[PDB]
Amino acid sequence: NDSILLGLIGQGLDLSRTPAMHEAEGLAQGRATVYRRIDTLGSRASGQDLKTLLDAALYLGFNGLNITHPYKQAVLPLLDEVSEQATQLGAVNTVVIDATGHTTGHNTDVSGFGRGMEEGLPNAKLDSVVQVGAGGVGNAVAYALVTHGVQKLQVADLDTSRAQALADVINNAVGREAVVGVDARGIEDVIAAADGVVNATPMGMPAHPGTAFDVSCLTKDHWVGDVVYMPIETELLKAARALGCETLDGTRMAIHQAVDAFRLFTGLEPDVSRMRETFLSL
Amino acid sequence: NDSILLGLIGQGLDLSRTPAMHEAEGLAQGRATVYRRIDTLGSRASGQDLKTLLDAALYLGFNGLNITHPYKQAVLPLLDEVSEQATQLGAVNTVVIDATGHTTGHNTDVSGFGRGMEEGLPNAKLDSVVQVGAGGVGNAVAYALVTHGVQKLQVADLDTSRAQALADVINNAVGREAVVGVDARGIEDVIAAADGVVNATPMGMPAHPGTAFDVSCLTKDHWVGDVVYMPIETELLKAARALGCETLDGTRMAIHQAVDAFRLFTGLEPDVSRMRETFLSL
Ligand SMILES: NC(=O)c1ccc[n+]([C@@H]2O[C@H](COP(=O)([O-])OP(=O)(O)OC[C@H]3O[C@@H](n4cnc5c(N)ncnc54)[C@H](O)[C@@H]3O)[C@@H](O)[C@H]2O)c1
Ligand SMILES: NC(=O)c1ccc[n+]([C@@H]2O[C@H](COP(=O)([O-])OP(=O)(O)OC[C@H]3O[C@@H](n4cnc5c(N)ncnc54)[C@H](O)[C@@H]3O)[C@@H](O)[C@H]2O)c1
Repeated sequence: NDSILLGLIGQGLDLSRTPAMHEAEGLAQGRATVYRRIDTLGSRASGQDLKTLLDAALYLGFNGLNITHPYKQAVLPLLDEVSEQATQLGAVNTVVIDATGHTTGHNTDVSGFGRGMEEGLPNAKLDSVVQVGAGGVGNAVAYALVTHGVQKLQVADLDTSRAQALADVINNAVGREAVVGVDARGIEDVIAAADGVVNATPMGMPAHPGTAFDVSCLTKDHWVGDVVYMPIETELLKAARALGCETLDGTRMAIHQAVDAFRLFTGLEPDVSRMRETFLSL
Repeated sequence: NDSILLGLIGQGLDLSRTPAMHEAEGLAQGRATVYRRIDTLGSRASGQDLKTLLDAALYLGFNGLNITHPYKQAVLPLLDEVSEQATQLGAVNTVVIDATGHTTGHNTDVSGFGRGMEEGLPNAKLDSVVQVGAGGVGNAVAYALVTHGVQKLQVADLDTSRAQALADVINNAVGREAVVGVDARGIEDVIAAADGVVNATPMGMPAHPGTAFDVSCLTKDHWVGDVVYMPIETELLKAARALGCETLDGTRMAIHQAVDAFRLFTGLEPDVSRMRETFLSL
């Protein structure tokens, strides 16, 4: 029944649903919980280096942090220890801070997305999958996919440097040639031949309306995932549903990254349904 | 219903009752509240300067701090603004942090002790009072006394430099010669002639058993106060009670400094009875 102190270091955090999820679940477990935005574009932490903010959290009794863009790679060398998976991906989103200020990095984007696939696509065929988008979120998603039984993942990005760098990182992490960079041009025919496809681009968001590829390449037998969670039903997922495809919406990763982080931070077993209800209520 | 984040910068804080008081009252008002020790002898904040710790609180979203020994004077020049009373005493125990990291210093030791006198000694005669002890707590107590209608306060300390420096500070703060330093040797006869006496020394504590002066100098007509709050009934207050004297125990200031700080930090009206019950429960 000791109180819990957490925060998120990142940029442009006002609309994040992560603080609310953690504050509600700590309270539901009888533990007063504060989860603060630490926004380097905002009114308190502007102009401060990542190491200053991390050090501050240590000194003033935080039990953990999340880390988001543009800090998930930069944070690694600052930490005392880093999980195998976070090390091999080269990205940390969760920092557990023990009673002395010792830090351990983890990656709950990877574990989160993996859990979403178990929960939402238990019967999906995983032999051949396409992922469109090789940014930050895409890096974690690809890792999750190929450690969760995807045999061959083809990753396309408008920026070829990003897709190949992704492939190299993941293949090293898993010890086999699981991932292949492919061209974005003509991606539809690649998708058509695969078992499933995941959008890991901004397409579908209000400010990026549409889809990353022509949905006419989908068939009823495909499964389709999307990282975008606002709106939950993206134009891509609506097209997929219209055909009868199984779909994996973006709220599953979003919720599970927080479930997994709360467990890491506190040692408590989070209630997934309550954290899901918090998320959807915002 | 925004969560509240507070802490205490000081040394040797494990047994402080202040965190528990604030965490309980925030929760009773429907506001998840974390109040962290920031102990420069402890496992997280050792070796760090006061300015580093204050800055850290700003960056990571604290709504306020308390400040205790040896930092209540040192903190003043670090703050953006300081209350009249805290300025004139030269000591701050409460720092309100607004939404940008702007800081205002206050002194709730002074307001606390004053409120205790109103609550616990409403009918006391205040023409002539003696205070034994001119350290930190004594400085706040003396200020409270002479702004709350004490005409002449005689302050004794084994260290004469401390009693005279106190007198000079307070007399400047209040604009009259309210306080006079007197010798500790022979203080009993000075007490005997006065209306009331306040112990502001460590005497009475478990590790400092006894009294700061011979209690035989007391009469039934005196009132007697003590800053020591463990034990609540000090040897001094037991002697005073034996004669039928009105007494002011040290828990009143301790509780009220926290009541007044919580009001400052949050804008909420604290429930004195609940914060008193938290204090006594520890
Ligand atoms: N569900 C969640 O938990 C969660 C969390 C954070 C972000 N997101 C979502 O993930 C999206 C991606 O985030 P990110 O941080 O990796 O963004 P990013 O901008 O770093 O990466 C997106 C990648 O998509 C590529 N891309 C864009 N359009 C493309 C197209 N038509 N074809 C192929 N590649 C294309 C870009 O070149 C870029 O490399 C965000 O826009 C947001 O909607 C979801
Ligand atoms: N009620 C509260 O809210 C509260 C809060 C903090 C501390 N305290 C109590 O206040 C006490 C004093 O704290 P402080 O920080 O000012 O301590 P301090 O040690 O800075 O000052 C105490 C002063 O007492 C003087 N003194 C000691 N014995 C004396 C004697 N026999 N005659 C005359 N002077 C004597 C010392 O020379 C010293 O200047 C603490 O020991 C603690 O019990 C109470």
